[PDB]
Amino acid sequence: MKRYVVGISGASGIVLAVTLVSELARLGHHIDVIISPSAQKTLYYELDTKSFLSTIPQNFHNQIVLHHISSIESSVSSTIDATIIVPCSVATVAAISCGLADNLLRRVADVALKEKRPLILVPREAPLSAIHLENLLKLAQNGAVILPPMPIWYFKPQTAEDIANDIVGKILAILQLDSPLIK
Amino acid sequence: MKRYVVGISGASGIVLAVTLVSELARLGHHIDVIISPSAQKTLYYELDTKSFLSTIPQNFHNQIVLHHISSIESSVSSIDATIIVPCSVATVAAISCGLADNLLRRVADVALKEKRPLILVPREAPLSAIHLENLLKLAQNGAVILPPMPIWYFKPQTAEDIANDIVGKILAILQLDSPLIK
Amino acid sequence: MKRYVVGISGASGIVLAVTLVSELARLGHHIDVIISPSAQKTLYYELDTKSFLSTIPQNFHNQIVLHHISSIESSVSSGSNTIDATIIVPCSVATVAAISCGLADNLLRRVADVALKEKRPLILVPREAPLSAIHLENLLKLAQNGAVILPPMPIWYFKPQTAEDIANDIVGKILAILQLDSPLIK
Amino acid sequence: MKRYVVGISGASGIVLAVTLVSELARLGHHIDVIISPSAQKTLYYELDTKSFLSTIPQNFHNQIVLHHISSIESSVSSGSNTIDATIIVPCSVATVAAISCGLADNLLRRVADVALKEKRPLILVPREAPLSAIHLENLLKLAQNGAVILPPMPIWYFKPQTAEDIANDIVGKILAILQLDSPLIK
Amino acid sequence: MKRYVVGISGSGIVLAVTLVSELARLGHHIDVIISPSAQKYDTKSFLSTIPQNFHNQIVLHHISSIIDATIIVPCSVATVAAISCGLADNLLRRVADVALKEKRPLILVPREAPLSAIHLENLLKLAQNGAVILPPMPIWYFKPQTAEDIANDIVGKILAILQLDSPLIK
Amino acid sequence: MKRYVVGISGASGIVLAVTLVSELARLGHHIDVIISPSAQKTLYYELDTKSFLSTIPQNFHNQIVLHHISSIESSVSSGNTIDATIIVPCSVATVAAISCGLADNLLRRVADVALKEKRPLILVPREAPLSAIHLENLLKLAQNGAVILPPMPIWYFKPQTAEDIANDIVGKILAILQLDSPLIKRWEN
Amino acid sequence: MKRYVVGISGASGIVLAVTLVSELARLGHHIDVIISPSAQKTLYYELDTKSFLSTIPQNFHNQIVLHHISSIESSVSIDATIIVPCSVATVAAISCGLADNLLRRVADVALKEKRPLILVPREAPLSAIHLENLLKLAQNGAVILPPMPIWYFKPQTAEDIANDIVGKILAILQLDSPLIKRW
Amino acid sequence: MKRYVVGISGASGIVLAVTLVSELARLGHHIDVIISPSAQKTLYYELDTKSFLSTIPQNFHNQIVLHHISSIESSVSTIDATIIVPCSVATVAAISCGLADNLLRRVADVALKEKRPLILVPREAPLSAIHLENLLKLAQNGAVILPPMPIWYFKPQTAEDIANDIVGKILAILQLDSPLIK
Amino acid sequence: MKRYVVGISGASGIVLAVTLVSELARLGHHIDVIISPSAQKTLYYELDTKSFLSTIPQNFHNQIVLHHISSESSVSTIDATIIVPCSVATVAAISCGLADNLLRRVADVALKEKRPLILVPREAPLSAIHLENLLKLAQNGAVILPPMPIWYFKPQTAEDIANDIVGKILAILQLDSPLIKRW
Ligand SMILES: Cc1cc2nc3c(=O)[nH]c(=O)nc-3n(C[C@H](O)[C@H](O)[C@H](O)COP(=O)(O)O)c2cc1C
Ligand SMILES: Cc1cc2nc3c(=O)[nH]c(=O)nc-3n(C[C@H](O)[C@H](O)[C@H](O)COP(=O)(O)O)c2cc1C
Ligand SMILES: Cc1cc2nc3c(=O)[nH]c(=O)nc-3n(C[C@H](O)[C@H](O)[C@H](O)COP(=O)(O)O)c2cc1C
Ligand SMILES: Cc1cc2nc3c(=O)[nH]c(=O)nc-3n(C[C@H](O)[C@H](O)[C@H](O)COP(=O)(O)O)c2cc1C
Ligand SMILES: Cc1cc2nc3c(=O)[nH]c(=O)nc-3n(C[C@H](O)[C@H](O)[C@H](O)COP(=O)(O)O)c2cc1C
Ligand SMILES: Cc1cc2nc3c(=O)[nH]c(=O)nc-3n(C[C@H](O)[C@H](O)[C@H](O)COP(=O)(O)O)c2cc1C
Ligand SMILES: Cc1cc2nc3c(=O)[nH]c(=O)nc-3n(C[C@H](O)[C@H](O)[C@H](O)COP(=O)(O)O)c2cc1C
Ligand SMILES: Cc1cc2nc3c(=O)[nH]c(=O)nc-3n(C[C@H](O)[C@H](O)[C@H](O)COP(=O)(O)O)c2cc1C
Ligand SMILES: Cc1cc2nc3c(=O)[nH]c(=O)nc-3n(C[C@H](O)[C@H](O)[C@H](O)COP(=O)(O)O)c2cc1C
Repeated sequence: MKRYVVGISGASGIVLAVTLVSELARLGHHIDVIISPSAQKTLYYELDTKSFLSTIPQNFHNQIVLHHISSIESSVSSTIDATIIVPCSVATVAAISCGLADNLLRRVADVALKEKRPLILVPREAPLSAIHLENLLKLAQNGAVILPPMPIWYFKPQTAEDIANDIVGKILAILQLDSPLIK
Repeated sequence: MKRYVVGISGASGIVLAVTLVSELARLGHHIDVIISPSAQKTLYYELDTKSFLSTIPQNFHNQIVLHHISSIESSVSSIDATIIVPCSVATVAAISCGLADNLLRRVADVALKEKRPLILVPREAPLSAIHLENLLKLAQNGAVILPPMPIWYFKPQTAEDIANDIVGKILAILQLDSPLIK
Repeated sequence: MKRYVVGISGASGIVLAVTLVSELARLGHHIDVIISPSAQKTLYYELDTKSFLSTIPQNFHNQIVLHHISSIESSVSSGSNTIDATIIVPCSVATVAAISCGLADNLLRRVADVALKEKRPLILVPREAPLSAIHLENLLKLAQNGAVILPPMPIWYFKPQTAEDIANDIVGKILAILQLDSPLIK
Repeated sequence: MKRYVVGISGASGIVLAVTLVSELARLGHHIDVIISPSAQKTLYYELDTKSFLSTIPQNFHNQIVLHHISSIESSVSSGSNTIDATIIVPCSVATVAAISCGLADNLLRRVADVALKEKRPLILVPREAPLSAIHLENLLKLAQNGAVILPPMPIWYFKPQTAEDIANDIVGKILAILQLDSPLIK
Repeated sequence: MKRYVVGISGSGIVLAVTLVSELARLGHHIDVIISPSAQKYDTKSFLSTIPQNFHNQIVLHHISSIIDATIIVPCSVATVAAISCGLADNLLRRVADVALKEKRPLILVPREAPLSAIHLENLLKLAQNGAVILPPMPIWYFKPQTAEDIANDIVGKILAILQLDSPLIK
Repeated sequence: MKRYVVGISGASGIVLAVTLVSELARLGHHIDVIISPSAQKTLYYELDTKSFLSTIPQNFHNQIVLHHISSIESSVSSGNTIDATIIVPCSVATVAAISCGLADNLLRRVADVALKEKRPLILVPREAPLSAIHLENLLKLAQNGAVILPPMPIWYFKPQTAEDIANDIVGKILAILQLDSPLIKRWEN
Repeated sequence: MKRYVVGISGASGIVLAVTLVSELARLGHHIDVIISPSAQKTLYYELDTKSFLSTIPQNFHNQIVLHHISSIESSVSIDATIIVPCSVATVAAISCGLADNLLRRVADVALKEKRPLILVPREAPLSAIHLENLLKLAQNGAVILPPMPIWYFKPQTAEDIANDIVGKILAILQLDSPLIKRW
Repeated sequence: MKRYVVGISGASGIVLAVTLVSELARLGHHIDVIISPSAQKTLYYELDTKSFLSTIPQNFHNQIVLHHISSIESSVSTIDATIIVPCSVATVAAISCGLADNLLRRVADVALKEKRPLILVPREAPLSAIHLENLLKLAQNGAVILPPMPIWYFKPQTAEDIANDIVGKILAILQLDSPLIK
Repeated sequence: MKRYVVGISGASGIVLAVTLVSELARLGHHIDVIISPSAQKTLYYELDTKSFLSTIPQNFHNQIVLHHISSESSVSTIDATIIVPCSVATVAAISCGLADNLLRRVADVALKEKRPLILVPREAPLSAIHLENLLKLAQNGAVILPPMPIWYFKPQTAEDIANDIVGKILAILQLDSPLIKRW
């Protein structure tokens, strides 16, 4: 029974976080989830709800703890098998690359780097400027896994859901879990 | 009319290049297409065809010119925009180094040399420090770094919807009106 | 049974590849071997043969798969497929250069680039002398990206007698890094 | 007798390599020549032959050995065989890039990398215009590693009249770098 | 009628003469700035090299006197050095600096060989700040016959970057 | 007669220093030799003697001067005209010291002197694997003009014995010194 | 049983090395200990003894091997290497690769073999020169663990502060120990 | 009365250290002196003595305290300035690296750490790129880099005139008034 | 007969240039001498004369050619170039590539052709800006040779110190001269 921290930042593609958290729980693990106010908006615009938990089957709720973005005092903010920021806005990328650990989402990423525990970042921004590429580079040189949501067309997806599933499968493979989402 | 150069490199997502060349042809423009041998393989694994032109409406073919990857002597290697789509990280690395030793890499080098639009659509994951360093260098030298990332706020339903919206973003950066843009 | 990728680049010392692949098979493992055209020439000039398989005892051949240098579509070329460690032995400065730049445009360079981006073990056995500033910068950059830089340095405190002893003990160090127990290790 | 290696890469100005090799042979020296496939095409479009030897007096052919571009096993591929200087002329930016990376995966690139590692003279005659930041960075790195960067720029204070005058003066400056006495120097 | 600045830095003044007069033949205005180093003859005045009917279109400036594009041709390494440092302390240098400061075209035609690491670093820095680095490379696949052919094709390369049309462009 | 400095640093392969010094003296040259305390240990472990001079034919001793590692006042610690300086073998620690300019014993000083006078310095560094820290020091030294010559065996010369491999490595050193020695071999076809 | 190397360099806080070794031995492990000459001075000024082993319960002495600092040829020269306390001079040497005594050598071997290396550097203020060396060592895999007091554990005594600092070392070694405390 | 630290490193020019310490004591100041083993050798070769105090008038000895090089414990390890003179490139290298593993290197490190004056009088010729980088690094961290350059515009006649005016330059940097400054 | 360029920049120590030129001429060599306007005044202050040639023996004048700092000249192949003394302004100009007078050009030509360039900079203290310029020139092949007295030769007179410094220059020139003494 592994323990994961999933930080959800306000970039497009919150379905990726929904799918990842569902599958992590369906495989029996524990997830601490931190939703930023911008991801809260993205949740409404992209998935038509204001409750992240309503997107997750109810029997898995005892495996998910929501933490408020301001709780830098929380016990995730100080053991954890991996931390995943998905989706990850370039503003959150910039903060983590600076060390600017002044909310809980940014703190859990800094803690993963400080303890050399896995930190997977799923940035979504296009086009990518030189400023953002330099922050991404700096994070990769400090051991962050940089995993943009790149569709895998040789699995010949038919639906949008297929494309999301295969992207989450790649996150799970980086996490070294066996999931049927991995092709 | 406008003239475009589309280099197709051996990353996943050839459907993106099909869609782009198809729409550019449909708008009345000319496209010089350069297909790498790796892209020729990906064309088979992803679109179950060994002929690139068999995926474009036959009426458009008089607007498309296929160039062999080794024709470094070619006329395009001396104009409106150059698009490498999809773009492997090996081809990213070659362009970032200036290693213009085939026709695809040379048309990219020429765009950077002349300050003409170069759009790269790199696809790889994860992206290591080596590839990010190459990406950064190209962005600093004026290349538009446009990874094919799905636009979920358009609420796509099909895989084809996702490819169409990605290509719409390329068309928008080329500042062309197109139904593929939202 | 573990799975290993062995890239054979055209530097001097192909005997190192031969004895490494042979020992990996003898311990029961599976080896995917990628031979560059230059290493194919070095095999001839150094081992007087044109067939790499001809240097491996025959019962081991079922555990070895040869892959063409151009087969970038190979299943070993995907990160999805789990490899225990990738060894480029011997490794030319040309291939060091390509890997350090990200120039993953043949299968040998690609399997090395795949191990880097997946943070799986990549052992390079570079052989060149002298080492120029340009080579040392490429090696430095690969070490900073997690590759193990293992030049084939003779181990003289094992008091070798024959040229084969020097080679065996170099391969013993590769096997030590791989976390394997082997009679080649001292 | 001194021994030179001349690498001919696919940039414009193949006449410079003809003139240099002819003069080096006239002066009695030995020249190993490596013509890339792109330079073969430039030879036809600029000098209307497909045979580099045809542009040199036949009485000098005994001082010249042509090597295929893929022949990285050639004697001039090793640092053990002493070369007095290596000249890449003309030099495309693709080849500058390869040499600046250490990408020694053909004989022309290998020849240049061997000069840098042995610290023997390497003269590059790069031709491209304009020069982008990417290309200038490669040139810079090569100059910092000891390469002589000699772009083929006309020497107008000699008041050339003909195109051949300009080519001859430029080759004169290479020979001056080689510290060779020659009537093409002024 | 466009307005071009041609700065003549201290070998290869034939390139500047060829550019200025072709710009003039195309109906444009040229502000020429000649360094003392470039004034150092086989002719006394630079205006004597341009056809006289073009003279109303050309204005000479003293280099010690405190716009579509700026071309420095030929361009010495000291002038490259000064511009790359921001050392805008004569008229030639500060008109180059103005073009870099306003993101206007600056075409540099350096004629030094060999190029040492110090000069390459200055060129690189200028390229990274948007200057066009255009060394005078003969084009050869045009099969030039005279020295005059080679000069004209080099100037045609300048005009092409200026996005002008001219029979010098081949 | 040329004049050489051989520094013997405490890494594996002291047979390389024995072979080089012997061949330099056979050619008729003079060698100032400096042996670190670590190399003295390695001499014992690898060659089973505590006397470096016992490994060299006695008729050559008149061409060889041993210097104590702490004699920074020695004649060879001053930029006296030396034709080449070789540290063989060369530990990564000594590489580190030289690359920092930490010229606080005679072996490191002799290397610093070669660098400041732009006279040849050959380093025969031996260590495996090489970390990023060591690669960076090696890089720095190469950019400052040191020849970085790790003792890579030369298998295209089809060696049969350990001695063959050592001899060919020393032959590569002699080829960089631009000396004409039978230990040097050259590539063929 | 695991095997540890504890290098003791001449910085203030030698109590930290006493505590770490005692507890590692109490858990059943083997410790090779290297004391620099300056740490022997520090041991005298701070703990009033010239015998490191006089500070360790005698039943643990069979698990401890003391090495001389000049024994560069030692068999040590496996599970983790801790330099505690670590002087800035030792930080400087290790960051340079100046592996010219046994203490500097075992740290360099840890970095070369990519085994754990924990440095407990003690110096204040930290100049730019020392920060640069610390940065380099962190970028090459070393764990940089300055002996920062953990005040939210509300210590009463100086011993409390030393125990919690060692407990953090133990946590990084992924050992379980009654010195460790959870926030 | 002010307090100075004078480290004597093993480069040529130990007369400068003798002249400096003796003049600081003549002004009534206190000097802690640290002599490296190498400087002990150069004392012998350059000044025909094996006792540093023998070069100083005996009446000033009560203001001078000698410290062993290995004595990294010491109250010197409140100080008005620290002067390493002469300073070998090896000592420059150690200080630039933070290799504070003897008392001379340590007092220099302490001055840098506390932002107190550190004057280095390095003596070596030529200065290689390695030495210049270390010098640069030290200047960037606030050390004063004072190579012992003869002041010819004072028209010296003797070797002692040259050494005196060099020390006068140190004294000036120390903000002291002395007849050694012209 | 070798051919030297000696550039005389405006800094203290022109006696070094005087005794270098006369020793080069005494050995039978040819010297092109370039004297800056600032060096001419230092010549009168330090040597009590307006005429550089009045400090050189008249038998040597036929081996010396004086060039004006403002001149197109032919020194724009040489066995070596020495800038002695070398002011910080001259060092800065050469390190920037600012080759806009004959003295700067001759130094630039030496670097471009990879021929010996010896700089004798005389500034104390050396600021970070000046050390950076010096560093850049040493990396580009220039020999940085400050006039450092050689006290282990136990000089007695000011001229002794000056002659031994020029001896070091002559050693770097690989000239066998009786001004050179050896350790
Ligand atoms: C629907 C929606 C989608 C967004 N998508 C992205 C995106 O894909 N990439 C990005 O950089 N910002 C995106 N943004 C803007 C980010 O929310 C913005 O940078 C924000 O301040 C980041 O906040 P956070 O990272 O703390 O959650 C999006 C905003 C909205 C409302
Ligand atoms: C089916 C298939 C999919 C591939 N997808 C990618 C990819 O997404 N990204 C990548 O960098 N390489 C990918 N490759 C490998 C590249 O094609 C390979 O590195 C090649 O040498 C690049 O050459 P090119 O860029 O000239 O086409 C793929 C290969 C195959 C066969
Ligand atoms: C017999 C032989 C030995 C060689 N040894 C080396 C070597 O030790 N190091 C090296 O960098 N190149 C060596 N080469 C040259 C390389 O083969 C050449 O750089 C080649 O292009 C590298 O290709 P690869 O890395 O793709 O195999 C050798 C070539 C031959 C024929
Ligand atoms: C006629 C002709 C002239 C060329 N001139 C140049 C040139 O001047 N500079 C350049 O970078 N490439 C030039 N190229 C293209 C290069 O050949 C191309 O970059 C090639 O891949 C370089 O390969 P190579 O240097 O190994 O021959 C030219 C090509 C042709 C057909
Ligand atoms: C005949 C002659 C030709 C010259 N050619 C060049 C040249 O080709 N490249 C260069 O950098 N300097 C050349 N110079 C010297 C430059 O003019 C020198 O760098 C000058 O000081 C720069 O001043 P300016 O750029 O302000 O004109 C030449 C000088 C003369 C007399
Ligand atoms: C038998 C033996 C072999 C050694 N081999 C090496 C070696 O190959 N590489 C290395 O870096 N250190 C090696 N060492 C350790 C070094 O000698 C150690 O770092 C030493 O302090 C270097 O000192 P020196 O260079 O001043 O002689 C070896 C030690 C011994 C006892
Ligand atoms: C007479 C004599 C003069 C020396 N002069 C210098 C010198 O001028 N510069 C230098 O860097 N080293 C010089 N050295 C050698 C240094 O003492 C040597 O590098 C030493 O290891 C540095 O130790 P230290 O600076 O800690 O005293 C000299 C040695 C002697 C015997
Ligand atoms: C009682 C005492 C306490 C010390 N504390 C420190 C310290 O906290 N930090 C430090 O960098 N040096 C400290 N030192 C000085 C170091 O021991 C000195 O820098 C030495 O050169 C480092 O030696 P090492 O190789 O054992 O690390 C202390 C010395 C003494 C005597
Ligand atoms: C009497 C006198 C002595 C000078 N001494 C020096 C000196 O020792 N070092 C220095 O950098 N500048 C010195 N200068 C000032 C420089 O000459 C000044 O920077 C000058 O403008 C540089 O020009 P030049 O070196 O090309 O002649 C001195 C000036 C004068 C009047």
